[PDB]
Amino acid sequence: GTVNWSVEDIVKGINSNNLESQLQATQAARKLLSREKQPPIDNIIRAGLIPKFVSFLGKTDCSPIQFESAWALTNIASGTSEQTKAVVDGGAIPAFISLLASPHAHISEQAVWALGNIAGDGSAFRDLVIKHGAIDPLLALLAVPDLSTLACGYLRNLTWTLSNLCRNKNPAPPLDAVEQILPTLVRLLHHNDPEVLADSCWAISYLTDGPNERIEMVVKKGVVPQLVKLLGATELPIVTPALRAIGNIVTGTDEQTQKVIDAGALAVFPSLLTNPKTNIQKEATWTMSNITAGRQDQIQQVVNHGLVPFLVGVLSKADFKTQKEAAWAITNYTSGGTVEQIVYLVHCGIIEPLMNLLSAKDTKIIQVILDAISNIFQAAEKLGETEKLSIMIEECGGLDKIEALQRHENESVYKASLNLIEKYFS
Amino acid sequence: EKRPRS
Amino acid sequence: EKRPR
Repeated sequence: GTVNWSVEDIVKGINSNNLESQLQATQAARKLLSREKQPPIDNIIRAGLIPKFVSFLGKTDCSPIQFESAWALTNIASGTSEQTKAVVDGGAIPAFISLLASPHAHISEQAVWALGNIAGDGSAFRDLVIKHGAIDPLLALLAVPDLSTLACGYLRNLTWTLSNLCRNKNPAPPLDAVEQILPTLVRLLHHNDPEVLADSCWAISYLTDGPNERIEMVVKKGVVPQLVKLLGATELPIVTPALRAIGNIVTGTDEQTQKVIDAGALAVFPSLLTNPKTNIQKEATWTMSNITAGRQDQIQQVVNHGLVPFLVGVLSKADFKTQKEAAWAITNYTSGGTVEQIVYLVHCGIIEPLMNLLSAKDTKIIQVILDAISNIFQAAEKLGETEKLSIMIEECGGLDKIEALQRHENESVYKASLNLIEKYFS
Repeated sequence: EKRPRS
Repeated sequence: EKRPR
């Protein structure tokens, strides 16, 4: 009899001051807010029901109305920022944190879920949830010798909520909160559930999306080898955040990049750079570009792993945004590499797919490619073989492209293209 | 990311 | 140089 109530009826029951009438109206609200097609969230809000739901969270004597109001508030909080804000403005945050200590597992889980929605709205609500003290009782729910004894859905909700506490920037989460959470994240990163693993990887990807000090906090916990293992998973929902995390780490120092290499990550990149999912290829190529921006011994490990032909591959055919990251990978390679490494790059066939991308109507990739050509010619000057490279570029139609580019519109495109022709084709 | 419970 | 995301 709690199916398809009007908002007016729900208000009538909740205002009745009959606890059981209130419980049935709250359950009716929960079923309303649980429907797929446009749940009347805003009408529930405007009816003034949120403070009453929040008050019901504290009725320890009537656990069913705690659960129903928690569920109703969870679904309101899952909406827009204004809808989440209505939940927070009703005082729900400390009331949900108190519910984390509920002896009923289905009620504390609902509190975990609700706080995940609130924290996931943005850094302000994330930090407000942290200021109200949510981290200690959340982590206490995971203080068991073996995570496998916890209910699967329960563990998945805790992991997801912890990942939202790690999420968002400007500002990033408080350093103290990250250090408090990280040891539990590391443990969840070794759990056997694919959804726990995915959300753990997402959390790590958030924490590594920042300056080197943030990256260092994660790398020092020793998780890179486990991230690399998850890089090789068959589940795309795991590979995607694992790769994002690895890519974030290699934006840091050369020493942090070396940990990724030392863990064996380059051996997975043959598959990643030919992955059928466009986003994986783009992220993997972007990651490669930040590795080819490292030291020469790191460029050398890219060579040793046979990854240069795979870079030639993505430059030759891929989604355009992937080809753009490949261009960056080549320019970084040629800027920091030895002469021998640059020679090997030409021997693997980089010139023709480089020239073909000068037809692209993207002015930045043109500058990137022109830079790489300059870098390759500079290595050819040290060998006295600029002529043979000029013939190569002409034979594949590149010279026609480069001098079409002297009539280009954007400044350093035409300056660089004249400098090439004046110096090597004249 | 936010998640409603259906 | 390195390019953050």
